Amino acid sequence: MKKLQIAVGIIRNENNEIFITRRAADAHMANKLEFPGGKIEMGETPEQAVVRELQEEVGITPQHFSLFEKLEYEFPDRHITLWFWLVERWEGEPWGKEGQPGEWMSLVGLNADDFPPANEPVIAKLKRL
Ligand SMILES: Nc1nc2c([nH]c(=O)n2[C@H]2C[C@H](O)[C@@H](COP(=O)(O)O)O2)c(=O)[nH]1
Ligand SMILES: OC[C@H]1O[C@@](CO)(O[C@H]2O[C@H](CO)[C@@H](O)[C@H](O)[C@H]2O)[C@@H](O)[C@@H]1O
Ligand SMILES: [Mn+2]
Ligand code: NA
Repeated sequence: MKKLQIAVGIIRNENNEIFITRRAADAHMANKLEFPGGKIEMGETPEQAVVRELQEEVGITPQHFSLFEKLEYEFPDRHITLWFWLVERWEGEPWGKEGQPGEWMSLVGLNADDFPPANEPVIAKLKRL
């Protein structure tokens, strides 16, 4: 079974809102809300991966970020390890740089059902902040 290491950024502004994108209709976890992120490539670290992925997907460079959660999830056809980085400082303004929907969402209003099931404990822990 496919095994993947995924790095994602929880992009939180000063108003307790998170920058959330929506996955394509033909992707794994299609139409789900998501933290921007992607696969950690050979020869790059989890910290380098979250920087690169956020630069590619939403056009910001995260800085002074921290590991919020690391967890593993077994999907029906793949196993992934998710590295959830809390990003509270960055250069740039996040946008749909890859043409994907993106918008700021209040932390209190997040609905874990809208995200891949792997995100359930992370969304709960975020609302604990
Ligand atoms: N980018 C991103 N991927 C996620 C999240 N939660 C989650 O289970 N995934 C899974 C979906 C995909 O199988 C994989 C991400 O790979 P791509 O972003 O390259 O599609 O990780 C998330 O919050 N953000
Ligand atoms: O692993 C993140 C963790 O490390 C600290 C230092 O203790 O931050 C360092 O690592 C981050 C990821 O590369 C950098 O963004 C940061 O600048 C660097 O100091 C903690 O702040 C953080 O919890
Ligand atoms: Mn991605
Ligand atoms: Na990507």
